Amino acid sequence: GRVRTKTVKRASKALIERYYPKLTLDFQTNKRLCDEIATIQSKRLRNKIAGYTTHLMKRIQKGPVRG
Amino acid sequence: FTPVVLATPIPEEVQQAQTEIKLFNKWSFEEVEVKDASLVDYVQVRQPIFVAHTAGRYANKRFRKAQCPIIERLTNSLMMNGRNNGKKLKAVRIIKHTLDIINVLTDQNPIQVVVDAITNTGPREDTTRVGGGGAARRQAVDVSPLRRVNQAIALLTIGAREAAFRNIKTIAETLAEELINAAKGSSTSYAIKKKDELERVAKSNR
Amino acid sequence: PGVSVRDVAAQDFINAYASFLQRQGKLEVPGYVDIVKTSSGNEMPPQDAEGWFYKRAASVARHIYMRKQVGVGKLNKLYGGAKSRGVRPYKHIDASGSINRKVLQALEKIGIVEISPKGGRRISENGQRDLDRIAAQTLEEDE
Amino acid sequence: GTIVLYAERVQDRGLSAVAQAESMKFKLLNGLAIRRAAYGVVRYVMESGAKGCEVVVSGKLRAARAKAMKFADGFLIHSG
Amino acid sequence: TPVTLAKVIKVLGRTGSRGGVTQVRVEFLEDTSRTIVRNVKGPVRENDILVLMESEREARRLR
Amino acid sequence: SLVVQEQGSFQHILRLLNTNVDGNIKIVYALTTIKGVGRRYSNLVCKKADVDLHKRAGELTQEELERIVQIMQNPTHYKIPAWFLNRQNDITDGKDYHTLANNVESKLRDDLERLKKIRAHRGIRHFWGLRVRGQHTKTTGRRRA
Amino acid sequence: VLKISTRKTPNGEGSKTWETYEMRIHKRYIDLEAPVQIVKRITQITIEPGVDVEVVVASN
Amino acid sequence: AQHAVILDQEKYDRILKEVPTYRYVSVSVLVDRLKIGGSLARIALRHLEKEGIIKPISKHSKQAIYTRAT
Amino acid sequence: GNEGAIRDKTAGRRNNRSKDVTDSATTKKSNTRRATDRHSRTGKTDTKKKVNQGW
Amino acid sequence: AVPSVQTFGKKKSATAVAHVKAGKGLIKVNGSPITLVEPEILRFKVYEPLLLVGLDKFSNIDIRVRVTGGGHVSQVYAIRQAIAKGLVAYHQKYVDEQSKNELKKAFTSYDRTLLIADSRRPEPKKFGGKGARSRFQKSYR
RNA sequence: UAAUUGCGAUAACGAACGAGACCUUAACCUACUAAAUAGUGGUGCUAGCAUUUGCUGGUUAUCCACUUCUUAGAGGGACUAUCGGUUUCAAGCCGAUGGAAGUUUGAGGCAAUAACAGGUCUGUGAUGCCCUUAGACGUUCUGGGCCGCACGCGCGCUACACUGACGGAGCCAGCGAGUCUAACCUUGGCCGAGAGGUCUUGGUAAUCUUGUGAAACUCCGUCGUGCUGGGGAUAGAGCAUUGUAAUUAUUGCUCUUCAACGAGGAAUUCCUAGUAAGCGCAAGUCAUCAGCUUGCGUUGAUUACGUCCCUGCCCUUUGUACACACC
Ligand SMILES: [Mg+2]
Ligand SMILES: [Mg+2]
Ligand SMILES: [Mg+2]
Ligand SMILES: [Mg+2]
Ligand SMILES: [Mg+2]
Ligand SMILES: [Mg+2]
Ligand SMILES: [Mg+2]
Ligand SMILES: [Mg+2]
Ligand SMILES: [Mg+2]
Ligand SMILES: [Mg+2]
Ligand SMILES: [Mg+2]
Ligand SMILES: [Mg+2]
Ligand SMILES: [Mg+2]
Ligand SMILES: [Mg+2]
Ligand SMILES: [Mg+2]
Ligand SMILES: [Mg+2]
Ligand SMILES: [Mg+2]
Ligand SMILES: [Mg+2]
Ligand SMILES: [Mg+2]
Ligand SMILES: [Mg+2]
Ligand SMILES: [Mg+2]
Repeated sequence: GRVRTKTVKRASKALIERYYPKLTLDFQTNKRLCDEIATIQSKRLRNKIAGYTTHLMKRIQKGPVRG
Repeated sequence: FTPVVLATPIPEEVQQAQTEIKLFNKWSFEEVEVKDASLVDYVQVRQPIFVAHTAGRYANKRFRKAQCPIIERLTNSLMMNGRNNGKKLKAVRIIKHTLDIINVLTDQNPIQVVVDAITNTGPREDTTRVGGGGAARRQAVDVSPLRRVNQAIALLTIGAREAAFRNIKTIAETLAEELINAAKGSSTSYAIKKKDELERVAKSNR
Repeated sequence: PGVSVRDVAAQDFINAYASFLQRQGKLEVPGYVDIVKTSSGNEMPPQDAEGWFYKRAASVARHIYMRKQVGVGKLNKLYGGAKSRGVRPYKHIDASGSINRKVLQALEKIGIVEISPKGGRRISENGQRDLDRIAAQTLEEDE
Repeated sequence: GTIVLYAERVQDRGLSAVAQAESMKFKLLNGLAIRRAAYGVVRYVMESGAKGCEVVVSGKLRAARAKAMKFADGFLIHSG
Repeated sequence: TPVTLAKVIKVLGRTGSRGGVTQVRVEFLEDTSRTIVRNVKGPVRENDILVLMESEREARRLR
Repeated sequence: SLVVQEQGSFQHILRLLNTNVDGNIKIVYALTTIKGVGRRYSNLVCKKADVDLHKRAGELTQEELERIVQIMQNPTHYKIPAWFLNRQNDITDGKDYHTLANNVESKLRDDLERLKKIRAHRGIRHFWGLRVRGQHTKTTGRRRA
Repeated sequence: VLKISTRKTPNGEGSKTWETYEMRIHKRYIDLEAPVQIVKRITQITIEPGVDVEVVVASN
Repeated sequence: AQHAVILDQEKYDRILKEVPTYRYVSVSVLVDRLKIGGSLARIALRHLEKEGIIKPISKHSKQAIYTRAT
Repeated sequence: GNEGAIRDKTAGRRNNRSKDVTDSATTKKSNTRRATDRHSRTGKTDTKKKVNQGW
Repeated sequence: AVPSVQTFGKKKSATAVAHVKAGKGLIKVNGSPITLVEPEILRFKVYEPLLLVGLDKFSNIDIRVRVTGGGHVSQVYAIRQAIAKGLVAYHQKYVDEQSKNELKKAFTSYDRTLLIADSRRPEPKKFGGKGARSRFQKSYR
C-alpha cells in the first residue's frame, strides 16, 4: 500500500497552512521550497512530504479541504 | 530487394527475407488469423518476431501475460517436468523443428496450424466443485477466453510429452502430430478428447 | 580480402584442421592413444579411435592461437567435464595432463607452438602462418 | 617503552551505560533496597541531562522464584 | 450445434467458496438489447467474449 | 557410412567362452554379456584384434572371433597394460591375471574363503551376510537376502 | 567485506535462525614524489586513531 | 530380439520402392515401417540422399526431415 | 575370540530375519508428563514477606 | 582521430561494451564476425537491430564488441543492446536528430529492451531454504 | 492499508513508544573527483593473412591522451509523477504514458509492552544449592565406543531414460579465501593411463592462484527402446594421498562385479518473477573427509493477482463461581 503516515500528512498540513503564497502545483519546486522553508533529515522523507503537500495543493484549487 | 554489402558480409537469404518482411524463423505472420471469435486479443500474432526467445516481463501485471507472442507462449510451456526446467534453448529448437514438420504435412502456415489447434482445444465451458454439503455436486460455468487459451497450450503440450515418453518418436514429431490432429479436431488428439470429455461433464450438470 | 582463423566457426575450423594433420602424417601420436581415456571424469574412450588425438591437437592449437599463453593446467581444466560420482552429486573434474602436455610437445615438434616466456605455450609464428591458411581454405569451401 | 598507559576521567559518567551498571552492582552489593538502588540510578542519569534512561533487574532476591523489573524515565526510542 | 456470443460487461465479483469463480453480466453481439449474468472459471476483465454454450440459463451465488 | 548387403553370412546368436552372445548387437557391447569383460575391456580387446567396431556380433568372421578370444585370455603378451586388469598381484603366485567368464564366479569364492578361513573380521562379516566396507547398517538395506 | 555467518543460539533448540556479521575494510593509496623532508613531516602527524598509514618507497 | 537390426536384401529393395508417397521422412519414420532400427536407419537417410526421393529441408542431430523429390 | 565369532551359530543375518520384531520398536514419543509443567512440584511456596524484602 | 562513440549493454551481470567508429561497415563481436556468435539459435536476436533499421546505415561505420561476465544467454541480449544503442549514440553527436529519433522510434516500437537495460536481477537467498523464496521441507511429526 | 496505515465518524482535542521514518545491499548517472594493483582509444617495436588503405594478434611502463566499460568518495534521482478511470469524488485503489526504477522499488538489518516453568549449567575462569574429591565423578596415557542392525520415523542425495546416455567439439559467471616466525592459496615445466609425483615459481593479494575457461547449456556424432550403452547399489582385485595411526574398509584412481528402481497407496511439503524448478561454485567445518549448511551466480517457466472452504491466528461481542487464571 502507499498510505502516507501521519508525519508526512501532518507536515504537509502545517506547510500549506502558512506558505500557500510560495508553493505550487509543481512538486519539483515544492521540493526545493521544503529545503529553505523547513528542516528535514532525509531526502526520502522530504519528497515523500513535498509530493503530498503538492497533492493537497493541487486539489485546494478545486474546493476547500478540511484540516 | 536492393542488395547491400559492407566489410563483414551479411548472408544472402538473411538480407533477403529480413529487411523485407518481418517474418519468423522463415515463416509468415500475415495471413494467419484466429478463426474463432474471442481468442483474438487473447492470442498474439502481430507484432511479428524472428525466433521465440525473449526477456519478457509478462508477469508483474495481471493480464499482460496475454501480450506474449503465442508461439513463444507455446515454447515456454514445453520446458517442464523438472529435468527440463528452464532449458529454453532446448525447447525453442523443438518448435523451429516442429513447425517445419507441421509445414511439410498438409501445407499451410505452420504458425497458423498452431493457431487452429489452440482455438480448437479449449473448453467453452467447464465444471467446478461446489460446497453443497460434503457430497459436493458439480456446477457448470462458462470459461474465460484467457483460461481457455492457457488450457489449450497446457493440454496440447502435455499430450505430446506423454506421447514422446518411453518411445522412439521425438518430441518435435509428437508435438507436430498432436497439433496437426488438433488443427480441426480429430478425436485422436490428447487435447480434443480432453476438451470434449470436459464439455461432456460440463453439459452433464445444468 | 585476407583472413584470420577468428573468421571461421569452431566446428568448421577444427574439423578441417583435424582432417589436415591426419591427411599429413607429421604429428607424434603417443602410442597409448587407443587405450587411454581423456579424463578421470569419463566412462568410455574416444570413439574416433584412429584419430581424435588429431582433433584435440587441432583444438589445442586454435585455443592457444586465440590467446597469449596457456599450459597443461589450463587445458586439463578446459577439457574437463562432469564426473558422475555414481549416487553422489556431480562435480567438475580436470582432464588428463598427459594427453595435453604431449599434444603441446607434438604441435611444437611440428612447429605450430612454442615454449613461452611468462610460462605456458605461445602460438607459433609458423602456427599463425599455417593456421590462417586452412582457415582461408574452409572459407573457400563456401565460395 | 613501546607501550604507554594514560588514565583520564570521563566527561559526565551520568551518560555512560557501563558507568551506571557498575554503580548498581556496587549499590546492590552494599545492599540497598532493589528499587532504591535503581530508582536513584535513574534519577541521577536524568539529572546528568539525559534524554531518557531505563534499568532492568532480573534474577532472584530472597524469594526462590525469579523475577524482573523495569525502571525507566523520560524518553527512549527502540528501533532502527 | 447452436453457438452463442456474449460480450462481458462490468465485473460484479467473486462467488464460490473457494473464490475462483467470477460473476459477470454480458451482452450478446448477435442482436444485443438483452443481457445475462454468467459464472466463469478463468480470469476475466471487461470487454471479453464468452462462448455461451446454452444462451438461456443464468446462475447466482455459489457454495 | 555405408549401405551393406551380406549373403547369409551373418548368424544370430553365437557361443564363445562357455556363454551365449546375441547376433544383432554391436560386437563391442555384444561381448559384455561375458562375465569379467566390461565395456572398457571389450572396446580395447577389439581395437587390439583389428576388428571393425562398426560391426554387429554376427558379422564377425570366425577368424576374427577366434582372434578376439585369444587376446581376452592372454592380455599381457598382446600388449594391454595391467592396470586394465581385475586381478593384478594374485596374492599367491603374485602374477597379473584377468579372470574371465565362469572363472570370475570361482575366484570371488576363493577370495571370500581365504578371508573366512583366516578368521579375519572382513571374512566373518561376509559369513554373517552383512555389509563389509563399513557402512552404517542401521537404516539402509533391509529387504535384501 | 569480512562476513561471519552464525546461528544465534548458544545451544540447538528452535528454528534455525542464522545471522551474518560483517566488517568492512577500506584501503586507499596515494603516490607522492617529494624530498626527504615533507615525507617524515607528512608521516608523523596527520595520524588518526583508526586509520593505518603505510609508507613504502622503491622503484619496485 | 523383435526384428530391426540388419539389411535383409528384400529389405533394401523395400527401402527403395516403399519410400515414395512419404510426405514426411525422418528417423522415427523408418523404424515405423516395421523394419530397421534407428542405427541402420540413420545410415539409410544419408544413402537415400546419394541420389533422390529425399530433399533435406531440416538439419541436425535428434531431428531429421526429408520430403519427396520433385 | 574371532574363531568363536564365525563358529558361533545363533548369529548372522539369517537368524535375525527369522525372529519376530518387538513392538517397542514402533512406539510413540512416550512424552511422560508435560501436562504438569505449570504445577510446581517443590511443594515449597515463597511468601509475601520474603518476596517483599527481595523486591 | 576519427568520429566515434563508445556505448555499453548490460543484462543480468554481463556487460557488453562497443566501440562505434567511422569506417566501412565492419561488425565483429569479441573479435569474430557477427555472423557467428553461437548460441546461434538466438543469432537473429543480434542480427535483429540491423534488420530493424535497414541493413545499410552501418556503411559509414565500424563496430567491435567485448562481452565479459554474464553467461551463454545474457551476453547475447547484452551485446545487441550495445549495438543498437551504439548506432543511436553516433547519430546523436555526428548525424542529425530527426535521423536519430527515426532510429530510436523503430528500436522502441519493436524492442526487447534494446536501448534501455533490463532492471531484473537475482534476489538473495535467505537462511532456511535453498532458494530466495523456497523454504526447506518440514514435518510437524 | 503490509501496518492503531490513514480517511472519516466523533466528548473528545492534540502527542509519544512500537509500524513508518532510519540503516545496509541490488538497480540508474557519457554530470563531479581520479587511477601501472582497473580499463579504452592513438602511437611506437612486432607476428599472421591479405594486400588498395585493411583484418587479427604479441609487447606490467618504448611514449601521448582519455574515464564509456571497472573501482569508491561527494552529490543527484522517485514523490506511486503526469493524465485518466473508480470511490462517501475522502484516505485510497485501478489503467495508460513517461521513467533506472512505480508489488513497502526488490531483499534484508533494526525492532515497543508483555508472556513460556520453551531450550542452554554440555560455550564461558557466568552462577546458587547438592553431589564427588586420591581405589577421584580431578587429569592424563594405552585400546575400544558414539558407525554397532530382525525393524519403525524425519531431512536428504541419485534414478527409473530419447527434452536422454555416452563420445568428441563449442565455451560463459558471481559471492569468496589464502604463508611469520611459516609451510596457506598455487601458475608454469617435466614424469605418470589415472589418482598422483617431482622441479621451480607468483601472492600477506583489485598486483599472484584466477578470465577461478564452473555446471547445466550449445553443436556433430554413436546407441534405438530392449532393465538398453537408463540405473549404479552391492562386491573382488590393484594403485596412490592425509595422518603417529586408516583393520570396523578417511578420501582419490583403475579394471571387474551390474542389484532395487518401468513415475510411486493413504497421506504430505514448498512456492507468485529473474521467482519456482534445473545447474554448478565459494565459504563454514577441515590433517584427511559434504550426499549438510551459509551465500553466490548461471539457465529460466506454467498458473493466481482471488477467496474464507479446509487449517492457523487475530479482533469485537458474550458467559464465568477462573485471577497460581482451564495444566
Ligand atoms: Mg541431473
Ligand atoms: Mg568446462
Ligand atoms: Mg567437453
Ligand atoms: Mg519510532
Ligand atoms: Mg523499521
Ligand atoms: Mg560384464
Ligand atoms: Mg553409511
Ligand atoms: Mg564512470
Ligand atoms: Mg512502460
Ligand atoms: Mg521444563
Ligand atoms: Mg549457558
Ligand atoms: Mg552421533
Ligand atoms: Mg529441520
Ligand atoms: Mg555432453
Ligand atoms: Mg605407470
Ligand atoms: Mg617469496
Ligand atoms: Mg544394463
Ligand atoms: Mg551408466
Ligand atoms: Mg569444503
Ligand atoms: Mg552439520
Ligand atoms: Mg467480565
